[PDB]
Amino acid sequence: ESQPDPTPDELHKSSEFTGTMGNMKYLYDDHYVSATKVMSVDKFLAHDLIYNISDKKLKNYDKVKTELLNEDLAKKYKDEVVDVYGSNYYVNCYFSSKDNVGKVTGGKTCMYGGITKHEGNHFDNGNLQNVLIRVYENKRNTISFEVQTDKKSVTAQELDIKARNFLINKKNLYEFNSSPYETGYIKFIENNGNTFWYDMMPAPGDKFDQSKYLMMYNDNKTVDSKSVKIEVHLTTKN
Ligand SMILES: [Zn+2]
Repeated sequence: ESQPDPTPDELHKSSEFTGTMGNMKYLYDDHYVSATKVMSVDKFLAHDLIYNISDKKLKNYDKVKTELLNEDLAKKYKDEVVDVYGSNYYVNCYFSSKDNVGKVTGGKTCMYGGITKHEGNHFDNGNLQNVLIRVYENKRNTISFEVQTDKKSVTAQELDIKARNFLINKKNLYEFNSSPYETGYIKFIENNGNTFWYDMMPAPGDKFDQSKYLMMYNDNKTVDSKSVKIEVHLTTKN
């Protein structure tokens, strides 16, 4: 059911990552795909969905492929009108898409999960929900800040992205060469008592695989924005 807290020895240490921390920072520093009321237009593999989504800013892509945990999830959202929000990558992003006139199999950008039904998923009076993030540095709550979302059921991915974007800016969570923190995990606590956490640091070694890291979001896990509680736990060292 609930996921047990990290054992001391299982959390990734920034000390053991000899690659460039900027590759991790890239995924969260004002970086995300956002789309409203779209419907998939194609598939590549059985568990993914392809959408016609182009970025106004920079014009880096016109097609987005999102991979889900399995075929049932893909099937569930295939013909649904959804909203999209997630962290995209280009390295090792593959797909032969159903490209309209202007393009030919436009394999532009990739991501995982990040899908929520549009209909009935928004607050009345067009209000935004504020979600509080409490951050602990070396076991002490140093700061707390709020992120906002207009979705009632929001992906954990969306809140994680917003939380890290703020921390990168205010706490230098990730820098180009390294990070001022040794370990770090973001923990979600749901209203029914269920808990889960994501390790915020890259796996040991000299290489960082963006697609491998973001794959954790393929479960398309959603939480109730009005009741979730989020805690960021960081230890200093680096
Ligand atoms: Zn919507």
